[PDB]
Amino acid sequence: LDPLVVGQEHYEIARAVQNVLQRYKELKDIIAILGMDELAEEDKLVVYRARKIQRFFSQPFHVAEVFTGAPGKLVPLKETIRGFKGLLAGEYDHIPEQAFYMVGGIDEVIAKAEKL
Amino acid sequence: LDPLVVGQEHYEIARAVQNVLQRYKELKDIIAILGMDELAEEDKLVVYRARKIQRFFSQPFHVAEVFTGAPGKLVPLKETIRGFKGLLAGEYDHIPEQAFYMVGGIDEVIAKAEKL
Amino acid sequence: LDPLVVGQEHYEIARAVQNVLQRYKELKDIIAILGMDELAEEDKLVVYRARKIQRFFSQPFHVAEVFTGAPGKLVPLKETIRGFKGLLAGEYDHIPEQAFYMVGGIDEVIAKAEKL
Amino acid sequence: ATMQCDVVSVKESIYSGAVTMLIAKGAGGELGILPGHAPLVTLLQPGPIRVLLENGTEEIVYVSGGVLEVQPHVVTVLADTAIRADNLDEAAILEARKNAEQLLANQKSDLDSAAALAALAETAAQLETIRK
Amino acid sequence: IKKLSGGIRTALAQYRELAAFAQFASDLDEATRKQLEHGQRVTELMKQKQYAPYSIADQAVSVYASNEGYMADVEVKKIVDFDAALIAYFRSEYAPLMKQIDETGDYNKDIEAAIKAGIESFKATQTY
Amino acid sequence: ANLKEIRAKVASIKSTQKITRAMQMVAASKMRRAQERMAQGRPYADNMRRVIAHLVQANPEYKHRYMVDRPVKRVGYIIVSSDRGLAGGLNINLFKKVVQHVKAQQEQSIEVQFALIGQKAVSFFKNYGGKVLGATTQIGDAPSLEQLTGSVQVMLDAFDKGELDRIYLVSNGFVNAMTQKPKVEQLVPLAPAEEGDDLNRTYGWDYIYEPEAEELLNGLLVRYIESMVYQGVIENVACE
Repeated sequence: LDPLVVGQEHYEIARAVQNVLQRYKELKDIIAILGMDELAEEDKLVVYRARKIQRFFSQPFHVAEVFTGAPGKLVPLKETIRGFKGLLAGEYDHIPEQAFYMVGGIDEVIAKAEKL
Repeated sequence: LDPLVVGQEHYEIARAVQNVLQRYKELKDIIAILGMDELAEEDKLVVYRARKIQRFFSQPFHVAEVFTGAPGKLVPLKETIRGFKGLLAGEYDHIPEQAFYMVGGIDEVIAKAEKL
Repeated sequence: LDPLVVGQEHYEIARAVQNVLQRYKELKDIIAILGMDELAEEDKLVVYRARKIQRFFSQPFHVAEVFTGAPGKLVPLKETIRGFKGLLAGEYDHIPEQAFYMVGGIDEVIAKAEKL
Repeated sequence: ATMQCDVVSVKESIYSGAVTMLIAKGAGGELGILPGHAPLVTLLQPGPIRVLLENGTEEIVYVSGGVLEVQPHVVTVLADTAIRADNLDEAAILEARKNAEQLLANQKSDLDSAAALAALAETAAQLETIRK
Repeated sequence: IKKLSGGIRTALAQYRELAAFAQFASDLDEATRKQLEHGQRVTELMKQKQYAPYSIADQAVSVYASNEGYMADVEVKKIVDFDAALIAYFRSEYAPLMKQIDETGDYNKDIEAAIKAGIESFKATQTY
Repeated sequence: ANLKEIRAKVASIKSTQKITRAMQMVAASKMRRAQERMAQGRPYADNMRRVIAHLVQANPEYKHRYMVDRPVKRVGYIIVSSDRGLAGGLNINLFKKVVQHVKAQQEQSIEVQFALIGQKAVSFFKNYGGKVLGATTQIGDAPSLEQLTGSVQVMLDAFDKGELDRIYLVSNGFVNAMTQKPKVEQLVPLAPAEEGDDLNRTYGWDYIYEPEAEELLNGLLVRYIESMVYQGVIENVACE
């Protein structure tokens, strides 16, 4: 995970995601003890984006098709990069987070959101 | 030390004494870190009773008179049972913990309470 | 540093400057917190005496004669004892500071104080 | 007619809308549909107050006592949590004679005037307490 | 047993989570206080004497009485006495049911109804 | 050291850490509840300010004995403090601020007296000594007026007899969850500051003052006297 081997945009996206996750880890305790809200908007946006990313990390597998019945999803890297860049940009600030759970690729998120 | 060998009262007395002492043992670190006033009232009662009980196990011996000069003592079992039952009940609380050192049976504790 | 081997005079002269050093070390934080203005009486004098003695510990060396105008000093032990006793007595308190710095013996320090 | 009538005690309030009929003693039950005139201030008696908001909804509010101010479209009451409107002084300091200075006197008998005494000692105690 | 073990596991975990709040119980909200009380009851239910093995029916009845709200009225110090009395009330008035549970191990709505009715009868009539 | 000693010490520190975390959570809950109480009590202070401004604008010709200031002599103070420790030394800060204040007052050559409400002030600050009129302690959280009614009354009756002139109150003020700072404020002189309100918009009718034209209002002051001090006290509790 260095700018030379993998590239510049991939490195930037990965570092931004890790920074957001670390920020969320720092903020949960303040919500837990000091209280809910009582905070600026940027922190709240960070929390919402972190929750969306956490939901989006999960994906169904192919070795569990005979158990659950849902087909497996193999996502090409480019799709992951595009989806995470779009999520970090803020375009999907209105999509419900429940559409990010076990949904595979980004367009599929859009289809599940519009269907719901 | 079995309820079918020493009876029922003896077993309960021994278990209660051991429980009180063990509970007091775990409170030393909190008192070291936190003030003595920062404890529950029941914890304070446990600490005081444990100190009284700890002093109460000491008696003068007939053989060690050369070391101290006090005459020896010999306490029957029933007196010990009655004294410990009275102590765990909460009576004997006003009596200072000093009067429980090397004093044989309880009645000598009551008598010694006058002096010191 | 034992009264039997070196003498009671030298021993009592010692362990008195070390007390001043320890007091100054303990007061350093308070001196760091704020200056002599917060400091009370009988501690400003301690601070001044500690500074004076710690500057008086300096001495020119003959080995540095290449870089020293003076040829260095060889102070006799009795002179050092006299100077330290006089400075501990508080007589040399009115002597301005920095006159004990790199001036070697106290007798030379007096001349340096007089000239500047 | 009636829009609001606020009664505030140490930490509480109530809301009044279009009150039909309000009953307070010592004033003939002056309160009721808002008079809105002759703004004034009176000493509210420690008797209870009966409130009828609308269509006969009756309720009782207990006032220990306090001050009542009326003005066009404004009714304000500053009440007391206990019976103290009589400006009691000796009774309210009887416990002070036993708990205010008597408690300190048993605890500390120095009875020495301060005049910022031993300020050096206070500073030294401050320095000792700083160490942590 | 597989059906009924989850409630005990969850209660023990939640008691492990919050236990230092025992002194400060009054300052907590209702939910956490109830969780702490349930954890205390459960952790005192686990105590047992030597040379007295429990049967599958006995364990099932005890766990069912605990998972439901039946042991929320008894005092924290009297839980051990209440548990045995309840066991001895069964095997004397409901022995067929105990034998069926011991021999089969099944769990159907019919068994649950019988266990609930027996527990209600014990809580209503007998005393501990 | 021995391996056993370290092995036991680690577990002891873990248990103490759990206990301290529980104490922190309890303190957070108590602090937020105290904030709720402060928000609830603020409108009472606001309406008190409104009514006193309205009355003083209504009858500025006559002023009671509490709005007249004589030359400063024999000043008095009021102190509030916690009854328990582990507070990081806010009581220490309050005591030090008041002691430099009284040191300056003594440099002005005026003797002082004061009263205490906090247990720590009586237990620790009084070993040194000091003229004291009243000390009430163990009022607890959510203290009631009955509890502090006497303590304020004796301090101000000392002013009423004239043997004290100026009375200040010293208490902590809460600016943010991490920010509390000592404050000293004079109340008995009750000098006016904001009197521009209600003059620009009618409010010229004033009151018929039927029960007493210029007599009952003094009692109002007493209520104000018992209000602000109370309003101060809860403040400190929250800060604590």
